[PDB]
Amino acid sequence: QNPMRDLKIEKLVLNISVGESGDRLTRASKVLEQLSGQTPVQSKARYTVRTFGIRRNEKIAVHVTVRGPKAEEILERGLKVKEYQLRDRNFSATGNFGFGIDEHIDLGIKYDPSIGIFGMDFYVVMNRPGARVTRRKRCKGTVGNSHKTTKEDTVSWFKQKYDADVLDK
Amino acid sequence: STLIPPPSKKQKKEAQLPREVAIIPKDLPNVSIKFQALDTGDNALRVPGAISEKQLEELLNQLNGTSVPYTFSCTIKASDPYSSLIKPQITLLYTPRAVFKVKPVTRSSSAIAGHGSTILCSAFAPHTSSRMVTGAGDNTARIWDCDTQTPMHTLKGHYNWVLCVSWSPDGEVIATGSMDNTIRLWDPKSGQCLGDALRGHSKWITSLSWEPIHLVKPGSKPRLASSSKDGTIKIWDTVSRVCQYTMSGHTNSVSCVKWGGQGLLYSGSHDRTVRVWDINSQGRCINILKSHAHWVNHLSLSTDYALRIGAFDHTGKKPSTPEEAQKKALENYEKICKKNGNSEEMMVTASDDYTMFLWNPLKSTKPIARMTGHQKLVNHVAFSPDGRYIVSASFDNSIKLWDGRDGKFISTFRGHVASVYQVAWSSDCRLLVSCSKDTTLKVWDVRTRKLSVDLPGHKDEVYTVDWSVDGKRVCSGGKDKMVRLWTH
Amino acid sequence: IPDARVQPDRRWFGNTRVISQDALQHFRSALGETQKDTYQVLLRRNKLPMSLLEEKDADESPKAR
Amino acid sequence: ILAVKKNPQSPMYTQLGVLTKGTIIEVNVSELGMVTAGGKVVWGKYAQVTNEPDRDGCVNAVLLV
Amino acid sequence: AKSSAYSSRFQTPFRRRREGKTDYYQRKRLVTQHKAKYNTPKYRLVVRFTNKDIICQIISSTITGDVVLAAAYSHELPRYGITHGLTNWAAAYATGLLIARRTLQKLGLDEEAVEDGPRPFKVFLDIGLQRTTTGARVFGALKGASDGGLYVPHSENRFPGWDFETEEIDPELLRSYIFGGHVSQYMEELADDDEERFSELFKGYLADDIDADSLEDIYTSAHEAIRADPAFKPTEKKFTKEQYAAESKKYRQTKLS
Amino acid sequence: LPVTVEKPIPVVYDLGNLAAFDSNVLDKNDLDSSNARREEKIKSLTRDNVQLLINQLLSLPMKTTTESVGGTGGQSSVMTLLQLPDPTTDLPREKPLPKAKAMTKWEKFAAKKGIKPKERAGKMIYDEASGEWVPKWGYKGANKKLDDQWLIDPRTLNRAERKRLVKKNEKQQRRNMKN
Amino acid sequence: NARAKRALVKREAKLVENVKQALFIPGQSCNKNLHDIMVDLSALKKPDMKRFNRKNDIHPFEDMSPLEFFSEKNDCSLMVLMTSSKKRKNNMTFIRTFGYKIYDMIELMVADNFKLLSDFKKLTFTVGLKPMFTFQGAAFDTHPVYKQIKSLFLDFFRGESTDLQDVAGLQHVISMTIQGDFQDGEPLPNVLFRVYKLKSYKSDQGGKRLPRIELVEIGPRLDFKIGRIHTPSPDMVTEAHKKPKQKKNVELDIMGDKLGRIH
RNA sequence: GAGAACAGAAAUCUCCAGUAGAACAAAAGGGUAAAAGCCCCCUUGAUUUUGAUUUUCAGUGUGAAUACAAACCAUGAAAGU
RNA sequence: GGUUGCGGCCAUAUCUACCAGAAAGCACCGUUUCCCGUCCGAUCAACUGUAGUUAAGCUGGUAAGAGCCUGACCGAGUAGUGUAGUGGGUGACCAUACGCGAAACUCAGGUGCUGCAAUCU
Repeated sequence: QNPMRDLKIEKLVLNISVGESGDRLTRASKVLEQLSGQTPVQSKARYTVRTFGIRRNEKIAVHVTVRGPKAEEILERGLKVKEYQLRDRNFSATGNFGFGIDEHIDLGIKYDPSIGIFGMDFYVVMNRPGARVTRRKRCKGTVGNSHKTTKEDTVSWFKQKYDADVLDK
Repeated sequence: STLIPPPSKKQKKEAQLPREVAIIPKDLPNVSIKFQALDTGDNALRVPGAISEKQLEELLNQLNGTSVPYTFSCTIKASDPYSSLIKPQITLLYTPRAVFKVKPVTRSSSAIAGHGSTILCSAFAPHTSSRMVTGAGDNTARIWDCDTQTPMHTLKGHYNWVLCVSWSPDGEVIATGSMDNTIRLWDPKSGQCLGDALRGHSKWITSLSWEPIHLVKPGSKPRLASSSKDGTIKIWDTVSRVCQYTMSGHTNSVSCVKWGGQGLLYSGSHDRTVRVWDINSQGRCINILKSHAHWVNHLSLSTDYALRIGAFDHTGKKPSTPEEAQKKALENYEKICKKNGNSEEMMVTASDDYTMFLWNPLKSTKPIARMTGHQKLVNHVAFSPDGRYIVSASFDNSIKLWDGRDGKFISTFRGHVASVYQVAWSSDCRLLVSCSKDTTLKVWDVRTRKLSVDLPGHKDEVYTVDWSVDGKRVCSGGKDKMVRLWTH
Repeated sequence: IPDARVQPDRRWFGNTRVISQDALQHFRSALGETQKDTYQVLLRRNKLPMSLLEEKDADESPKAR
Repeated sequence: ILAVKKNPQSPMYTQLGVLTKGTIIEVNVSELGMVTAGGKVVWGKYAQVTNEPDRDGCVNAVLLV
Repeated sequence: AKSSAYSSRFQTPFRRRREGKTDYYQRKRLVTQHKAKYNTPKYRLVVRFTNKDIICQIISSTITGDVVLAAAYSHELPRYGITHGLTNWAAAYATGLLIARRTLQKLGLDEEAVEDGPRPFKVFLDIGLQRTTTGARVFGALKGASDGGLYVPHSENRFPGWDFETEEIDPELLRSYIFGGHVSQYMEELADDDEERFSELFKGYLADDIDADSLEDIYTSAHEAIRADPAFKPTEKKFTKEQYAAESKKYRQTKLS
Repeated sequence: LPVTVEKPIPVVYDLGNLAAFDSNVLDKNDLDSSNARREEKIKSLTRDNVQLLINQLLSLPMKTTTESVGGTGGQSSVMTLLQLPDPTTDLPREKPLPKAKAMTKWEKFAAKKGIKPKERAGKMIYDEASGEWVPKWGYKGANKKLDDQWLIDPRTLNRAERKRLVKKNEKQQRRNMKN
Repeated sequence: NARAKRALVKREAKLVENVKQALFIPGQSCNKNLHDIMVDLSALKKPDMKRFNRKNDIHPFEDMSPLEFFSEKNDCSLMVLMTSSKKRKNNMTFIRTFGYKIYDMIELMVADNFKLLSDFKKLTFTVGLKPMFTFQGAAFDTHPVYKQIKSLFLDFFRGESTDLQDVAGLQHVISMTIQGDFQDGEPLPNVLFRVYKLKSYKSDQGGKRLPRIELVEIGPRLDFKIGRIHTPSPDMVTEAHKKPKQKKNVELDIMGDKLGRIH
């Protein structure tokens, strides 16, 4: 028994990481804006890395956070790329999961010749109602053990909701 | 900022000694005290036991068999009420002072941004102090929810500035005289105009006055007297909206008009002459008062505050019936008129002759007294609500205080650094408030003849000040375009 | 011939001398209470706004214009 | 006049306190009745001398408000 | 699991900081620091908002704890004709008015420092942890306390209708918020927009048959009732303290040998 | 209700610290832990001392102001504040007086040569070329002109000379507190 | 960052010195009741206090250096030491530093009959408030140990010095009396520290001006058995009372005129 | 640690633990930790006026430096800083 | 005796895992027109108290749990250190008495008390 709780989706975050910082980043911000319907937020380089010539505070990646019915809709578009199968190691120990794809067109964009074949990462976070007790300012607390989302729980939620195509649990 | 000189070394050496110890009276000395009243005259031979102030009051309540307080000073030995040790036989003059106590006003609540241009006039409602109207140069008046300090209704309808406001002394109608040569009656509850404007004078309206409620027959509404620069004052029937009959004869403009409680109007003018009318004899100019030697700016009656609020008091308690309203107004008006022993009320007026005359036109036609001292023109005068005191707002920065019965000089209130425009009394006759050409309001302790609190906060000069009848709010307005409400 | 310029400074549009209201009552009351002893001499005068302090009293007003 | 604040030609003249064109002087504004927020009254304020008093007789200054 | 020294090496925060209830740096500023060495006691109007209620209570900070001098809660407002909407901005104003008039009454300023006589009551708004947003109901309680005659310092900025690009308040939007103008407008264009959404969201007003345009009336009469009688009435004791304890003790778990 | 309470030896006061020092005769047999009327005795005695203290204290000179509530850092018009004297009792300071700061060789130079210390006119000086007031130093000071002026590099030469004069100033000052 | 530059300035010497912060140090032998008195007395001092929360191996009459180090690192001058032993039960050693070297020890042991805050009732009161002192017993003016303890407690609890005082804040008195008068050679009566809250009732003897005041006991009923004492060196005492140093026939007349009397 | 096209041990995104294995200019006591760290918003200053310390030849009153104070000034809803 | 708001002491209060929670309260929770803020009504702000739920927070209880705490004459006035003497020895050093003066070990106990206000089968 469960008092109407379920593994509801908080938010999925769409990362576009780039080895560099040029006009490709503005292109990626444009494609993320067009896809998610929100203005993305660029990410500053954490620390310098000479492998790809990363320099601190330079903009590596754009990402957007999206919630609610829009999140459901865009994740539904995304698994169509996966055809409702995804390997098990995607599923976190904390219940979360995500996946990646090398393209934009298949999940619903026209080619738009300036927008070439550029990549994208999904990652979806899922926690039961009552997650606010971690985020709220006053009387911040921790979510209880019987409430915390686990790997198996997201497995079952994925099974009953979309399809049953986890590969190798 | 320049400072008080610091104490010297000997000053600090003496400030550490056991000092200024209150005399902690010993129980032995006892000297006689004789009782005579300042209000009208002398009343016996008594020897009280160096007693405290309160049981002088109980001694009077026992003497006349009432058990209203009293004051107990004289010779204004230290004129002070140990309460009768060396501070005051003892020649004990007394008088009835006031029933309640108004808390001095200290904090600008906030500024309200309703009016689009300079505020020119403001009156508090007589029944309550949650209501207030201010007329400004934006052609409009506004009703202020001055307990929530927020605008209620914008009162539009004048084609030019609004120059004078008055709340009907039964608390029923608001009138707004204007730079249009037209006055308008307003619904204080709805914000809608009471029909058409009162097309009247040929020049701008300068003043407004209503009938004291103790004179109106029960069941009818008070009339309204309006003056203007054309030198004529009209009297309107506020329900039939007709100029019931005009009233003319001033060669120059009319600065102010008051509707007394003896049926006699009074009308100051720039022709150096205030003339008394009689409303009963169809407004015939029954008398002329001519002693002033330049423009006569203002007028105040000994009963004027009561005339303004006759149907109410500081409690704001509503009148049960209009006949009861009239009865209450009548017992209010005689409370400050017969108190001298007869229904004899006085009138003071201030002119640019730099001076003030005291009049008692009901019996005389020549001044009671010479009130000089000011170095520039006197802009405003108002008696204390009990009629025992007079204060003059004068340009030359100053305010002076006079004995309200014989016009004798008492003191001066210095502290303003620009010309003082208006002065509003507290309803308990203990506190003033003044507005100046400088930005500041100030309140004054009449008992100690000294400033109580300076009240800055206006960006620019302040033209209006009013003290609500329950003594809990005041208001201001001026070139700053914004209404300040101040409270304890 | 010098280069006589005056810079745009905020200091020149600010107040330089203010007098408290309480200091005004203090000095206004102290002016009357002072007495001069013939053996006291003035070494140095306080810089005071006497225009706000030397307000005497008067029994007669100026005649009108 | 209360003080000479800045003669634009040179600080030697300011020390000498000469009044020429453009010198910033401090004046006793207690007559004007300026009151600052907070209730203090301004009685000293700067003014720039706008004429050449040597060839006019008088010192004409404009107030730095 | 955590290492034995890691629990030992750790120093524990204060009890009302473990549970996120006090910002005791702000509490330090509010209680311990003074602008003047003049040893004036300083009171502290604290306003708190629960999911259902509003707590306004002036608090003197004392050597052995905080002592409440007066207190007023939103759930008292049914006494004054506001039977619903107990958390909204107008309710915050009403509660501030109530606590203001209540402490003004019980302190002797309505209806031992011998040196002067009467003296206005200055308090300081303690908000605690909720953010200082313009529009916040905590400043509604501020406005209510100030308009009630509680002489708490504040500024124009955080009242609703104060504009950033302009420099002043807009008193019309404010007066809307004192009298529930925003809720009246919402319920108007909600019954105009979607009937089901209006009905599910305002079925208290529909049951009580309170109309949108009557919110002005109920808040005005509420203010007048508050100003006439702010004195606190302890509700009623259906059961004595012993009885409540006896009923409460029997759903307890008790310590064992 | 009595307030005028006396005792044979007078009480001295230190109103600066709000203290009253009593010097009358106390008996051991009234105070020791055998006596269960101990606390009442002490409370009464200190009540008497407080009563005289407050009697003197309220009878102090006291100042009252006319400033509004929304003033700056002072008392409001309504409240009348006792004006306390300096503390009569002498108490040990916390730290020695800060006089330990010495006198430098530039000052001896400026006292031998007829040097007058400069006036503090301000940071801004008139840049006659560009018609602006540019500060002498600091944020885009008029000494950081040659660093980006558009005419080995002479700019680095100025920067090195200037930086080593800064080093010299610090070098000279750090030998002055060895004096 | 120049936050530190402000801290060094706030620490370093000033003409009009700050309020003297107190440090409450628990020694190795800090039993629970001593921590209770420390909480209560430190509360009576706050906001000018710091409480250290670990055991400290400090013996203030054998190695005085650690106290000097703590008076340096914490700007606090006044200090307190929690100690107990079979020789000295419930002992508080009250330190005073001048500069940062030691100006005073004193050794006050708490008799077992003490009472805390929690043993009493409480009224309205405000923390961080200036207390008024009473010192009974003639020996405070004269006897060296009692002069030392009087200056100790004044300097400890006087808080911030002020010249204008709000009558509302006169809310509690600190009362300190010697156990009884004595002669030379009898052993040093222990001192009685009591804290009382003021209550003023009207009394129409002197009028409205001066009320009748009666007291209510709140808080630390303490009895202090005097022990070992460190007296400052006479050079340090004569140099620790230096006035900051900030005229004949010349008087600052009222209204600020320098006047010379000519004679 | 567990995860997410590139993608590795170090690129970015996510959750969980963090309890200072963060940066407090750092001696070094304390962990200040809803900050003293990071980001954002607003914004000056070598202001003004008087007294203790200095110098004459202009000490003109602090004229000028200087000590201190007070008026301000900045910010904040406010306590305050 | 629950519960809330503000606190004092700031681990007897912490973290780790289970169970229980009547009523009220808290809370999660429902909705974005308005004030308001975000990449995102997640946080923040507002609105309803209405559509729901005690699952979580929170509070209790349990634990051969990890820590943490208290008292003791528990070491013990000892170890240690400070002061006199034909006390001494090649020496490091140690007798004898007398002021300060420990900790580990040991025994036993514990695992939140408490101030002001409001409200509760």
